Amino acid sequence: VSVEVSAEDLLTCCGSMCGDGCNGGYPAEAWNFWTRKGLVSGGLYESHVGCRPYSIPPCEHHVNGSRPPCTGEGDTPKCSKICEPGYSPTYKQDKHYGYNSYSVSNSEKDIMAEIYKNGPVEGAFSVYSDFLLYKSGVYQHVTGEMMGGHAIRILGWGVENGTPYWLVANSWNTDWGDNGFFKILRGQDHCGIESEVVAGIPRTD
Amino acid sequence: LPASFDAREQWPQCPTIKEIRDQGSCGSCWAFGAVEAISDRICIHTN
Repeated sequence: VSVEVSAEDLLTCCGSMCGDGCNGGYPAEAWNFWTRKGLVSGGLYESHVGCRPYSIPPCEHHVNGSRPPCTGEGDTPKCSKICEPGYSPTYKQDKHYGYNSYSVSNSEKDIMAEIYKNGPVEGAFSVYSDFLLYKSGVYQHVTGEMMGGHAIRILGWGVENGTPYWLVANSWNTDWGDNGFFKILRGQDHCGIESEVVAGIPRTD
Repeated sequence: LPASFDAREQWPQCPTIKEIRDQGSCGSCWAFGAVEAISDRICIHTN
C-alpha cells in the first residue's frame, strides 16, 4: 500500500509549530504533526493525484531546462481542509497518521541500522556554494560560501573509490544533480549530514 | 550491515522511493524531506 503523502498538507496546515511555511521550518515538528494530525495524500504539481496535490509550480533549480527558473521564495499557500474536486473520499477520511516520531543518533551505524530496518529517513545539512553545481560522484565541500540548512531524504549508502557516501534525494526536480539524487561523504558528520536525522513509524490502521 | 544499501532496490514494490518531487520557489524542503520518507515508510510497513 503506497500513498503519495501530500507536501501541501504539511506545508500549509502545520501552523507555527512547524516554523513558517515557505520561509523554512522544522523537520522534527513536521514528523510530530503527522503523529497528531496525520496527513492526506497529494501528488506532484497539477497531477490531480490525491486529495491535496502541490500547488507551487516546478522550476529550474540552478540549472538550464524548459521551466522558468526558481524565483527565490514565494507565498505559502493556504491551509484548506478539503480535497481537490474529483477526489473521494473526504479530507479527514484521507488522513494518514504516525505512531511515533524520533531523532536518530549522530552516528553512522545508528543511521545505517534505521534505514535498513525501517526505510528512508529525513536529514539536513548546511549547503555551501559548491554544492549547487553537483553533477555526479561523491560530494565533498571544498570551496564556496554558506547558503543555509537544507532538509533532504537519505535512502541508502555506499562506497565509491574508497570514498564512503550517503545516498540522498534532493527536491530540485530530476534535471538537477544525478537525476535528482546526490551522494555526500559519510562518517565524518560532513556538512552536518548525520546531525539532524529524524524518522518515525506509520500507524498500521 | 551491508557495505552498500539502496532502498530503491530493497523495496522495488514502493514506487515513491524512486520519485523526485519539486519544492518549487519555496523553502519547503523541511516538509518534502518528511512526506517523502513518510510515503516510503507507509509502503514498507504495510502488507
